[PDB]
This record gives sequence, C-alpha cells and structure tokens, in this order.
Amino acid sequence: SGFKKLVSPSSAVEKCIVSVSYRGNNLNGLWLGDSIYCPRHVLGKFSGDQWGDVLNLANNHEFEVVTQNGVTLNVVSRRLKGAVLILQTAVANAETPKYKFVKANCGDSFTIACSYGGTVIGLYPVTMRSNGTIRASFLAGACGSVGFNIEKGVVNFFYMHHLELPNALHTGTDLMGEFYGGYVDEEVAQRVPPDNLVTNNIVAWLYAAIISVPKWLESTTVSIEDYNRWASDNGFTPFSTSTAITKLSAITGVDVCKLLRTIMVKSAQWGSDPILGQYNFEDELTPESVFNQVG
Amino acid sequence: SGFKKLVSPSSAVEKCIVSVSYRGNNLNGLWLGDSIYCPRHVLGKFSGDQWGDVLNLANNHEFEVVTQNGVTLNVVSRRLKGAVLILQTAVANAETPKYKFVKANCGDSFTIACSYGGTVIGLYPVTMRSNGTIRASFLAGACGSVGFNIEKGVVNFFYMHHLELPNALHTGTDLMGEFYGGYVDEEVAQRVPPDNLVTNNIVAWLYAAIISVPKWLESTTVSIEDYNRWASDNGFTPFSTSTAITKLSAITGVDVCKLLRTIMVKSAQWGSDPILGQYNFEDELTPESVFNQV
Amino acid sequence: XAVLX
Amino acid sequence: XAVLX
Repeated sequence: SGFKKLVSPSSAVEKCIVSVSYRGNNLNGLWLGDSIYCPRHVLGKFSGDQWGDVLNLANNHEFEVVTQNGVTLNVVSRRLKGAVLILQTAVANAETPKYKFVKANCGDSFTIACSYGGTVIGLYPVTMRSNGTIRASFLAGACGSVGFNIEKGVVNFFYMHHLELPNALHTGTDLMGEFYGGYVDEEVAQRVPPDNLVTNNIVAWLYAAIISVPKWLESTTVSIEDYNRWASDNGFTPFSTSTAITKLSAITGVDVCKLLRTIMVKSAQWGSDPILGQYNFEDELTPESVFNQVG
Repeated sequence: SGFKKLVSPSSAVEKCIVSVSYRGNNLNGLWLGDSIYCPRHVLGKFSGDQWGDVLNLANNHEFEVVTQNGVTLNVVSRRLKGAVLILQTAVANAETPKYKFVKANCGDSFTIACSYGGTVIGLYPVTMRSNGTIRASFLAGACGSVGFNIEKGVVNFFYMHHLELPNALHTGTDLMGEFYGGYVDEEVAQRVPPDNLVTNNIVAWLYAAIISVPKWLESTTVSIEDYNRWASDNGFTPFSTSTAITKLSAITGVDVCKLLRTIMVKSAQWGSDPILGQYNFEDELTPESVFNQV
Repeated sequence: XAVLX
Repeated sequence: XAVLX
C-alpha cells in the first residue's frame, strides 16, 4: 500500500567493497572469495589490444587494496576478463555472501551502491535502459561502484560502473566483464541509441495506479502484436509477458491490453488528467516491485 | 553527473532491528544499548489513558524479543514514553552505533528501513510533509519500521512507523514517542491538513535542472517576502534560507528569487516545457542532496 | 479510518 | 565525448 522504488539493504554488500589503488589511481573494487573485481582503466587510459600488454608488464605489489577494517590485502595474481580486472588476494573474504553474476536485461532494476574510496556513501535504484545505460549519480572516484539486488537470500551483482556518457548517462559492465550496450572504456564520441520508455514497467506503474484507486483507463484494447508494431515507431520497448504482470492482471481484473491502449493514447496527448500525480510515464518501477508491494 | 534521491547505507541500522511480540501481536523494535523501542499498540488497540493501565497489568515475560540471530532477549522492565513502548533488556546490543533521536521538520528527507518480522527487507527515501505524514510503502507487519539518516558518523533516528491514513498516507512518532502531525494510534477517523508542496526542495530541484544542462527559468525576481506572502495562500511552505541553497545559487549564478518567480508562474500554469522530464514539481529532493551530487 | 500497521 | 569515472 503506497508505492515506492525500493532499494535492497546494503549490509552484505558493504562487507565486500574495497579500495583499489594503482600508481595514484583510485577507485572501488568488489571482493568475493579470493578475487577482487574492478574496472581495468585503473591502469590508465588505453584502447584495443593495449590492455593485457600493460597488465603483463605490471606487478602485483603495486596494487594497494584496503578493506573497511583498514586491512591491506596482498595481491598474488592478475587477469583481464573483458574490461574487468581481477586481482587474486592471498586471503579470502570470510564474509562472502551467497552471490551470482547476472546480466541485466532492459527494464531490470537494481540497487547502486554509490561508493568512494572503498566506502558506500549512499544507495539509489536504477533501471537498465534500452540503450545499455543507466540514469545514475556518479562523481570522480565512483568507478567500480556496483549494482545489485537481493533475491531469496542471494545477492545478484548486475553492474560495475565504468564511465559517463554525454547528458548524465552512465554505463559499465556486468561482473563478467562485458560492457552493456556495447560501449567501450574509452573517452571518445560513442553513439548512444535512443532511450525507449520501458513498456513493462509502465504497465506495472499503471496497475499500481489502478490498485491504489480510473477515468484515464482506456476501455478499448490493442493486441500485443500490434502494440509492439506501434511501439517500434514511437519510442517504447516491446511488451513481453511476465509472471508478475500476469499476477497484477489477475489481481485487478484489468486486461493488460487496455493498459497498452492507454499507453498509446496518453503517449500522443496526455491531457489534463494526471496519473499518480504525474503527466509523464514512470518506467523505473517494475512488475516484480509493484507485486511485492501489494502483498 | 545525474541527480537521484539517495538512501543511507543500512549496515549500522540492520544490527539494531529486532522482532517484538506480545499476545500474538508482532512487529518491529529498535535495539540500542539495553533498550528496545517499538509502537505501544503492540499491546493491543486501546485509547486515551487505557495504555498505562494495560501496561501495568502486563508481565515482562509476555514480551517476546528476538534478534535476527534467533536470540531471545529477556525483558526486565517496561514503560511508556508517548506512544512508544520501551522495554529494557538484561543484555545490551554490543553493536549499538553512535546515534541521536531527532524530530524531522517539514521538508526533511530521510531513509525508511522497511521491516517485517524484525528484518529489513528494503529501503527508500521519504520526506516529512507539512501535515505530519510521509508517503511511504508499508503493509501489515511493518509497524515499528524506522526512518533515519547518517550524518558525520552518527545515526539520526527520526521516525518509527505506527499507522496508515486514507489515501496511502503514513505516520508515526519520533523515537521520543511523540506523534508527527498530532495523530493518534487509534483506528478512528482523523483529520489530515492539506499537503503543502515544499518550496525549499522545489528550489533545490530547479537548481539541479539548471546544473544538469533554460526556457522555463523566469527572468524576473519576486521578493522572498512576496513569495512567502503568496505561498501561504497557494499551498506552498515558506521559503527559508539555507546554506545548501546559497551554494547552489552561487554555483549557477542564479538568484533564488527567480526560481521563486518560476514556481509562482508554473504553479498557475505549467504549459509545456517540461522540467527534467515532468510537468509537476519534484518536492522530495533536498538542497543538501542536490549540492552533495554536484 | 486509520489502520494500525 | 565519454569520460571515465
């Protein structure tokens, strides 16, 4: 009752965030088991096949990694995994939580542990955009900050922060080292595909609006096939079914096709009728999250 | 750069949340030192002076306090402070952080540790509204959930959740047991004064809109006196000076009086050009938070 | 009208 | 264009 964009608690994750230093270069790292994950650009600004050549010429002793106890960790090996640097530590994180490395799909939302100097100073939710970016809040030194969520006792790591793209847009890699949206860790002009409003989340938001109450709801329906045809030409992601949306549909008794039609109309001309106080779509509230907040 | 409504990390607070049950009623408690704080309605649905009498007839062993580790904390004393029940335990929370009980003022923003059965399941930001309520997200079992923030290594506790009012509004007490907005812990009809948009936060947001990049920025200034005179009659809190706002004004070189004019103008008619993607004022992004993200 | 959590 | 944090 009452809907909010939740953030996952941070205790378990905070115990895994450390500081990583290389020749005056400072940022954050993720310590799980005896591995420390961090952006590879902690080595400097390179491109293409230059990384690796640089990593092979580096020494393990030059990697200054401190925990939040002030404990300096000794590095015993190093490798590149995509754009992610992995430093093996002599000692293993005795407080490694049950975790999993997951790649976030467009629309997926998770918690950003905004970190500086190995310390989490705050948290906020973000949603993986259609163009492989997230609308976050990061300043110099925040690189390496992680994105995650907690589901059924397991910590899911979806993101590691790498760079800022024009117009306050941020992007990075999943914990497997692959860059979202195919961007590269280089300071150069990079085309950013158009950002599409996330239909699935908009639908979730509409059901939340309904559950909380509509005169703005459309009675006519539009088919999924057609909506997606229309969505392709109007800046929206395609609609795809989910168990959560199904549950929401069952809870309200309102056909998801009417919400889709509602999106089509409101999109062309919103009018003076607000939805949950707004005159613009909220697309960062997920079906899963709305469902969780009903019961 | 990007502007977001941040939540405080929760490591410190999580160690203090406990489960409290009495005669089948179970909710959340706050464990600091050798004290446990929780809503007095854990005793049942009473009113007026009944509370004190009910507590007098209760037994300390009837109160079941359990930590997240599964440890039961025996209660050695009990007392009421406003609408908050304080149970003393023989065992102290060895992980009590430096903290302080603070009363939130209108516009103050803090973090809610949404809790069930003594465990924090999620977090989100909220702002104390002018009418003593907060727009949160709570279900049955969330009573006792706390609101807090962390400043200079100290955990400030501002709120403890007690009830839901019509139109998805929530309210409770500060950790001193005093209800915000003057509401009471009884399931009866209660008047809720109109919610006034928070001017200082709106200003902070407009400064954020300026920094992130305007056609919507009014060119004329309106005196703080006139705006406040106007605000009192149009559902807006008064503008009040603040260091964060002065720094934002300094960063952008834009007088706050022009943002105040912008508020009056768009309050009457927004039309369009959206500000940061919307056609309504954002009211819960504080001057401090915006400045901190610059 | 009010509901106690 | 892009900037590394």
